[PDB]
Amino acid sequence: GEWFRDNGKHALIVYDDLSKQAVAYRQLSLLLRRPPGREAYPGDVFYLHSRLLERAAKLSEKEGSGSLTALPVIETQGGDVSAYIPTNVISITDGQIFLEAELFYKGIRPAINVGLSVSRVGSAAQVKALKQVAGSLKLFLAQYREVAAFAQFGSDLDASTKQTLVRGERLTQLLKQNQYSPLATEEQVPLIYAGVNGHLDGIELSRIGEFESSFLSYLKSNHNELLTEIREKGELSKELLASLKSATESFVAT
Amino acid sequence: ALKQVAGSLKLFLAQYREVAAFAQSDLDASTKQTLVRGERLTQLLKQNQYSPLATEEQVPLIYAGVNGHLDGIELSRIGEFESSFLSYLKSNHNELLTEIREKGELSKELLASLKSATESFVAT
Amino acid sequence: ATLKEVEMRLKSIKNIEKITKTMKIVASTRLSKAEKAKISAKKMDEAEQLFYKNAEKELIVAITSDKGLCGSIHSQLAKAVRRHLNDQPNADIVTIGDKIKMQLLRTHPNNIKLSINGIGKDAPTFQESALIADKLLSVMKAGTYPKISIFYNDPVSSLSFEPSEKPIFNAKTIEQSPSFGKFNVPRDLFEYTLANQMLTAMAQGYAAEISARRNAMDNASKNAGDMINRYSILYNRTRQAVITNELVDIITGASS
Amino acid sequence: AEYFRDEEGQDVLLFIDNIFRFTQAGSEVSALLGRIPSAVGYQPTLATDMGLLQERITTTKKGSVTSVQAVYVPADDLTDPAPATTFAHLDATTVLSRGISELGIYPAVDPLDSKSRLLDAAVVGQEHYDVASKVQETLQTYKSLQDIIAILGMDELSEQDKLTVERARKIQRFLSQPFAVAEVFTGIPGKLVRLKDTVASFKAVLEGKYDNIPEHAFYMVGGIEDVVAKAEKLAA
Repeated sequence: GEWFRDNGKHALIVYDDLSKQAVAYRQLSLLLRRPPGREAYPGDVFYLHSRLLERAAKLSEKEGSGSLTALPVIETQGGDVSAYIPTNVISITDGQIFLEAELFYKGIRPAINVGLSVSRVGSAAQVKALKQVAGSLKLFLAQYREVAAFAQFGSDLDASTKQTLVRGERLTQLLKQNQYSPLATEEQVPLIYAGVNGHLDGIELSRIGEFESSFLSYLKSNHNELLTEIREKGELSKELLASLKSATESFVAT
Repeated sequence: ALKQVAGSLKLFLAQYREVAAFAQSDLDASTKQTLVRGERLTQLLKQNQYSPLATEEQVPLIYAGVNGHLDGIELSRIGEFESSFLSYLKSNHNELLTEIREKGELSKELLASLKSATESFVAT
Repeated sequence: ATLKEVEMRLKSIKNIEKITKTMKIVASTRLSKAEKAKISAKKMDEAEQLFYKNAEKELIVAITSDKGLCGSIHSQLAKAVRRHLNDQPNADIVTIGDKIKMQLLRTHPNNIKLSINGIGKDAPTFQESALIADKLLSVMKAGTYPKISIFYNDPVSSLSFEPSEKPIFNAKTIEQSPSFGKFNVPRDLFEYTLANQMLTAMAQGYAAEISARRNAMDNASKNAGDMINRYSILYNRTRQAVITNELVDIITGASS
Repeated sequence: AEYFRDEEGQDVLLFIDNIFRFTQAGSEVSALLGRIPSAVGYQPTLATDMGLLQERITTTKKGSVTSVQAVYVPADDLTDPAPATTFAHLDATTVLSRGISELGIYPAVDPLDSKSRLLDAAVVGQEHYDVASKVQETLQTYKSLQDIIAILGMDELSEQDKLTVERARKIQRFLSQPFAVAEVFTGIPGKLVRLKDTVASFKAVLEGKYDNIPEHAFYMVGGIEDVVAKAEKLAA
């Protein structure tokens, strides 16, 4: 991948997965009778994964503007992030996408735990239009994760608290996605816009999957220029926001 | 001298330790008295750094706390009381403090005199 | 279970215990006013009793709590009342409170003909009760009913309650009784005493609801403790096991 | 099995019971061979020892091999490096659980830890995938409400959650099945159920058709027809 990086091209390298590499290096180190460390891993496994991962970089315009992006995979045993290798890799990396089985079996697939998942580069890496519309999404999901736990306790609640459930459940439902079916940001922006601004509050929670299926087909067929602008420019002007709101309310009328 | 009063102090502090945890729904009169006692005494348990107190001075304070006298004071002023009380004892009751030092026991005469002094100051 | 999952479940249980403690505190706060109101309404019923004792189709009235977490008393009493009234299961039911509406399913659930809401948001009182009862009389002709059954929880104990129900009846129930010689006054009675009995049942139900909640939420908080204890025992046993394995690891590290 | 695959040109079944014992023996001889132990005391060569064996069992263009491997789980610890390493190789894994056999459920397979790469709408069809997803979602909801139920009891759940818990319990019992081999010690005649019948039965249960039937009727019956017949017998 560093050839692409160093020749001004862009590369994405996935390691699937670094835990098995650490196991292999532990085998080598112990058969060489080097001193064991924690969990019988040798002393320099952190040096290993660090000198592996630090090779991901974005080079300056003088150096050719090339870049290499790393997505190391790590398999935790029973969610124990306190283990040696998970700790080392979590320390080294610039962020994490955290996958949980309880979410998977609740039907939330691709099962990303939005609470634990953190990107340390943050919004600087995000496309401008999705940065705009998705501003409040993190706040609403953060509120939902608490208020849902409160609600399952069986306590009655005020309408202001109930609204947090109303939008949180439908946003959690909205982020579901089928395997091998990635969405263009052109297509993602309208969905997040509709979900965040409360347009979905009138939809039965179980039918949200239909909306996300049909709404885009509407936009592609009746508002194609809006999608074309969102794709080409990558940012939402006031006029594009107004048009997107108009189309969203026109469709939601059903 | 210190034992005589601290043995009683233990009982009130244990009772408060129970009652406050229970109450944390109006309090029964005895429990209200227990809460008043417990927090008024807690204001004596608090102490400033590098400010040790002699036994001659600990005994009268614990005496005023145990016999319920300082229950007549708002807790937020007990500290201002505690010091001034001692100063009053230095001026009007020096004999009591000197006897506490020399004999180390609250003899009936000294105990009653201390009660009188505490009443006098609390009224003052 | 794995240590991580044990920690997760233990935290969930502890949070539930905290929430139930807060609701217990709220119930204990309401308890004094609830009991005083129930006693006052029971005493105040004597004015109508002084005449009703001497004078001596179907309908359904439900007066229960507006929300759950009232122990089993609130819903179970209304369900038992519906089961007992199932001698005329098709009676038109006027329902107050979500728990009473659910317990109405013990009789025919389709009998509903009137509804009320918001009972749990405030202490029992005649101020809005009178307007609600006037709307009920307009919509259901309650003033001429031969027997309309209104059921409410009876706070039989400091922390226990039992189901109870009483029949509201038209003016003819008093005007036609042969004993009336001991005394449209009868219709004025069928209005005023009807409302008074409704208020007394409402106050009794509120007192029973608050007492049952104060008992049952505390029971829930106490029950949380046993499972928390056993899970803590399991958690510490797992900690011992992992500590033993760590010791084994460092011993094998030192020996070679 | 490899000779049957490569040179007889045949489809092959290769049952192995129990492949954990291979790793266990490797561990038993490990220390005497002078190797420094790893982890909880396994040989360093664990991963490659499993690899050189497992990658031979594979299907190839010359022939098809179907391999069923029984895997021991020491001290019921699925995080132990032996089964944890074994998971990476299998295509379909079913996790038998003590906590479920403790309920009298047999075969006691855990429905929320068994997984297969074939459970895919492109392979099994949309109906099968939807039924399985709803079954697992209901069971997971019940598992998430276990502690709240233990604290407050069923009387305090929402109507939707109460219905979900009841349907989850019926589904959980309906997953049990009496094997013929078990007739010796279960005392219940064996049953065998079509895949089509399984999908249709669980779809019908999830649709709420049979929700009036008692839970006890779903236990160890077979298909939904047996559920109805046992409901009749229990009612009589």
